[PDB]
Amino acid sequence: MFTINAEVRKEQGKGASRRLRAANKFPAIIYGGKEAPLAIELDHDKVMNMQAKAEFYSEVLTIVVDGKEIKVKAQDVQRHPYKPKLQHIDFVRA
Amino acid sequence: AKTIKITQTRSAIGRLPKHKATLLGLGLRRIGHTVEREDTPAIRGMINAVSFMVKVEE
Amino acid sequence: DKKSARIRRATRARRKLQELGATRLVVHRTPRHIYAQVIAPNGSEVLVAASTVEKAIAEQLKYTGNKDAAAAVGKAVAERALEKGIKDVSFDRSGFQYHGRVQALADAAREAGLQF
Amino acid sequence: MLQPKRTKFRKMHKGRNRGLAQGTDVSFGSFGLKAVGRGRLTARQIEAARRAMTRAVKRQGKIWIRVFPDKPITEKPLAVRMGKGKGNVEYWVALIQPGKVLYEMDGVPEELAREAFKLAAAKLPIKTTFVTKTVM
Amino acid sequence: KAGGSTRNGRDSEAKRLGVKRFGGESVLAGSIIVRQRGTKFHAGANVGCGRDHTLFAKADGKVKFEVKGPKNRKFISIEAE
RNA sequence: UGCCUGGCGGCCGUAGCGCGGUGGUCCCACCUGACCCCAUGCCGAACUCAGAAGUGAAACGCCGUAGCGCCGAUGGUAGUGUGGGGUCUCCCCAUGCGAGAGUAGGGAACUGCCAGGCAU
RNA sequence: GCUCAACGGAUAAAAGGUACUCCGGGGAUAACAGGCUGAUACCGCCCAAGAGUUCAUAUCGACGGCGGUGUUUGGCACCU
RNA sequence: UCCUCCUAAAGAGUAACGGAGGAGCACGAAGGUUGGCUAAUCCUGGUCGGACAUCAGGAGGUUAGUGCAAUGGCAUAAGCC
RNA sequence: GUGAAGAGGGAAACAACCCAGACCGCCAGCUAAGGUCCCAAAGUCAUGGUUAAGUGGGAAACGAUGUGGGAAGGCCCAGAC
Ligand SMILES: [Mg+2]
Ligand SMILES: [Mg+2]
Ligand SMILES: [Mg+2]
Ligand SMILES: [Mg+2]
Ligand SMILES: [Mg+2]
Ligand SMILES: [Mg+2]
Ligand SMILES: [Mg+2]
Ligand SMILES: [Mg+2]
Ligand SMILES: [Mg+2]
Ligand SMILES: [Mg+2]
Ligand SMILES: [Mg+2]
Ligand SMILES: [Mg+2]
Ligand SMILES: [Mg+2]
Ligand SMILES: [Mg+2]
Ligand SMILES: [Mg+2]
Ligand SMILES: [Mg+2]
Ligand SMILES: [Mg+2]
Ligand SMILES: [Mg+2]
Ligand SMILES: [Mg+2]
Ligand SMILES: [Mg+2]
Ligand SMILES: [Mg+2]
Ligand SMILES: [Mg+2]
Ligand SMILES: [Mg+2]
Ligand SMILES: [Mg+2]
Ligand SMILES: [Mg+2]
Ligand SMILES: [Mg+2]
Ligand SMILES: [Mg+2]
Ligand SMILES: [Mg+2]
Ligand SMILES: [Mg+2]
Ligand SMILES: [Mg+2]
Ligand SMILES: [Mg+2]
Ligand SMILES: [Mg+2]
Repeated sequence: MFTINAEVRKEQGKGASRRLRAANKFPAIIYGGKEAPLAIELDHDKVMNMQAKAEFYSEVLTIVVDGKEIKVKAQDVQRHPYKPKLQHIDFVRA
Repeated sequence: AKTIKITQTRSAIGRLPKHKATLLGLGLRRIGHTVEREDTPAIRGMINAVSFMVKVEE
Repeated sequence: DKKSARIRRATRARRKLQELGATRLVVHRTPRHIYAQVIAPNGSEVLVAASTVEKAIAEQLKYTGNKDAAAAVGKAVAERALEKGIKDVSFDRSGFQYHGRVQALADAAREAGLQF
Repeated sequence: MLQPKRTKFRKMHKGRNRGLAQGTDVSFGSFGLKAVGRGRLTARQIEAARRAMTRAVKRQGKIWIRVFPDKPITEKPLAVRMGKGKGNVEYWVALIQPGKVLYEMDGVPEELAREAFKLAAAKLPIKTTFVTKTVM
Repeated sequence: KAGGSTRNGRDSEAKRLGVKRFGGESVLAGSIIVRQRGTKFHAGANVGCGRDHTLFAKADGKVKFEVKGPKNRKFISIEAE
């Protein structure tokens, strides 16, 4: 089991996403199902440690936003082109 | 009626011809020139285009 | 195959009348029946129509797919067109040869009063 | 030395080498040598780093080469003035963006792949790094 | 060390093709809309095709670009005005 | 008004392929025959004519089916207009625009006019 | 009726030499030298396959890579 | 001198002793019109007959063709009788 | 875009760079870039860090227990190094 803490993005786009990756975070999105897609932001060192396991990309993960658990799976991840960092992760509601 | 103050704060010497025409459309002539214009989207678009060298007072 | 080659054979003069804005008489020919309809220059609605599938025409005939039926059809569609005030059309062979039943239809419509 | 057999055209513009790369993930093998810098790799530099890792593995494992030199490079001869046509094709390069995986390798241990790719990166002008096969 | 040449010195004159009147642009009858080699565009309503596939207006009005047909070809028509 | 079919369009693949099934009162198709109208650089194959014994085998139409084709977000990324900056072959910041590919997902078209048949 | 093709066509009709030379001008343009640059050159360095009885690094150092100098051959034509 | 593409920076245009190719004609039908038709290649079978003539079927669907260079077009064919 | 055909202030000096467009006069004020220890006008200003190289105040591959910060790990008072 992996429990990840997230926050809803107050603003989107290129300048915000660059500025989060400056401030040691990275955006992601939860989508799928009938609910609208949710634009979250994660801590980078936590999720970068959590993703080193294949359990991360196999099991069902719990994302806590506003104390509201969402069981998801890691659908796709955008990585930094030459640094061991994460740009963006897609989470599909399982 | 919904009028704002626009003040040219930088020079227009090396600037683009389109920006010089935008400052002419606002009626700014020299630096520190405070002008009084209505608040339309067309005015806001010229202020957006030359926001680096004007100062809108509203 | 035969249907498609007939459509390819018809779709040049159909597009030409489409840009001419021509009110057009459309013939359709089967071994048993023969069809006619007058189409507005938009190509989306009809004005008059006649066939050998109609009872009022077929009951006066021996066989529905001979030249005498085709002339009776071109006469009926011309008399309906002149009833509705349509006089000048352009004949669409619909990929058939202007020959036989098609020619006897158009000659009947010319003789009854349409002008093409 | 890698070289195209046929070309549609004999010469090519100098171009630029801006942008990020595409061959980012370790596709085929288990370990990879990823480019961090920017530049062009000749066919000699590619074949020398291939020799250094083939010898470092004693032909153990399988080595992929992800890049291929397809850009012709012209030079004018010495004591030739700047006019009178484009220079003669001298050698072939591959344009390298940051993130391009240059080589891949499997069938060997990780430490052996580290020392092989280090012996290869000592033959390359650009700065490289070591990568592994990531799940997703 | 003198020498060389260049078998590749030639080029032809620019034929000034393109679209002369764009969409929503009122034209007179006979006004050239597009000069082009092939039928990159096609002639629609009130638009003639020239000898060199030049699209000219047969009437007066506004130019209308539109995509029709099963092949998604680009047609030029003159709206009334 | 319902069903089915034929003709002419609109639209141009969410509309196309494939696979399975299904249709013959009418219509359509194949069909029968051809001395004639007409036809084959030979051939009634096609074109055409005179027809209606047979069959829905094929074709066509309809239904179903996600193996494809196709469509396709959200977010992010690339790029870039202006202004500014750096370590200036290349990048960054503010701001504005914002892809492509891919993912979730959608999806086995919709609709108009006329005519005919069977029911109502 | 012109390969007036030097193709907006100087005439219907035209090749060369000058170290025996001359005039007007140009650093708008070359040779010398300077300048910029540093391909080349030279001098270093990095990796280390190997040679060195064994032993990569006593001495060498393949395949390739990074610099420095302004020093050769050159490039440009900024001064004269 | 003329044509075509790139350079040419998504209107036009745009230079270099820049990168690549052609023209200095042909046709009294290879033009006009009406009518009709639809390729390349490959597979199988088949007398001489063979990798490859002609013939029949099938896949394919313009990968062909365009009097000639390239580009843009072309099925309503601008292609072929 | 500037110079050419444009002065002034700054970049030590420095046509083309940065700020900015000189009608004239004044022993008046505010500012731009750039600056505030002295040459030489203005902070030896304030708060919190980093550097010990005169780095600043010239340069690469590569090399190194220089030093500051961060996240994680594996041995360990059953006794680690
Ligand atoms: Mg930006
Ligand atoms: Mg069915
Ligand atoms: Mg028959
Ligand atoms: Mg059937
Ligand atoms: Mg988007
Ligand atoms: Mg998209
Ligand atoms: Mg479909
Ligand atoms: Mg279907
Ligand atoms: Mg001449
Ligand atoms: Mg001339
Ligand atoms: Mg003299
Ligand atoms: Mg000079
Ligand atoms: Mg000299
Ligand atoms: Mg050097
Ligand atoms: Mg050298
Ligand atoms: Mg030894
Ligand atoms: Mg040595
Ligand atoms: Mg070396
Ligand atoms: Mg010059
Ligand atoms: Mg001098
Ligand atoms: Mg252009
Ligand atoms: Mg442009
Ligand atoms: Mg011809
Ligand atoms: Mg025809
Ligand atoms: Mg054979
Ligand atoms: Mg000045
Ligand atoms: Mg000064
Ligand atoms: Mg100055
Ligand atoms: Mg200075
Ligand atoms: Mg002051
Ligand atoms: Mg200041
Ligand atoms: Mg002082």
